[PDB]
Amino acid sequence: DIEVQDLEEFALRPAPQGITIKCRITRDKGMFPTYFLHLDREDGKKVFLLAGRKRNYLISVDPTGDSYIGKLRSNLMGTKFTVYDNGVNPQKASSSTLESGTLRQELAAVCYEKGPRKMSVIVPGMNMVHERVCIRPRNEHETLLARWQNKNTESIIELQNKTPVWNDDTESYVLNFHGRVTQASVKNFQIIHGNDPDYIVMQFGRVAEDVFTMDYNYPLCALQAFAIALSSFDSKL
Ligand SMILES: O=C(CO)COP(=O)(O)OC1[C@H](O)[C@H](O)[C@@H](OP(=O)(O)O)[C@H](OP(=O)(O)O)[C@H]1O
Repeated sequence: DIEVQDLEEFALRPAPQGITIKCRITRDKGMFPTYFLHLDREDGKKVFLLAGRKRNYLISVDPTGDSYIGKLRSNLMGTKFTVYDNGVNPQKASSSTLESGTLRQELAAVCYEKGPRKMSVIVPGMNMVHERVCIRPRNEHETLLARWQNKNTESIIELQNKTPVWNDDTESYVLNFHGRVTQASVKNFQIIHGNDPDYIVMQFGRVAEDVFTMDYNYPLCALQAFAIALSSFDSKL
């Protein structure tokens, strides 16, 4: 019965050891769609966790604008995404902030590149106590996408979508969601680490017109996973 008291603290809290946090994203109720993330208690009740809405998507723990704990930035193309916390943008930072207290953190970055298409998820590395090693870029070469491209693999973690395999009976590339043949698309995917395709860090799939299921494990927290999933709504595909 994973505890959820402080919504902001929960949002930023990495998934525990051998525990999978299972959630459900529900879409809505010009003006942009509002996605709601709820914890799927295994006893039957839902616990609100986060609300995300395009305006860049602002992710907040307050459903009832511009107050947020997370922010999702996309490129013009919809192929490069970066998730920030609610800290100070280094470009607008004052001398006092820059070298005395601190700037905005980068919680995640996503890149949607014959075979099945690739999806790259870059997150902050974890320390020896298994807690995110805060990445607060003071410039362009310190971001998650820049480190990823420059191969500064030290404090980061390179994840990717699990490769779906062609199924002869379905005549479609498929993924296996808990044993069930699932049609691979930008709406149904799993995030793993190349070196270990058996460990599902994140599993996202649609279960209705406006309903999807999202499960996540270590090192991810609800804010990263939720933001990764929103990037799939906003992507080129
Ligand atoms: O520094 C402040 C933190 O206290 C706010 O950051 P700052 O980036 O300087 O000021 C903002 C810029 O116009 C930025 O381009 C926006 O999105 P982008 O970050 O995706 O490029 C950001 O949107 P918002 O983060 O509120 O959704 C704005 O607030």
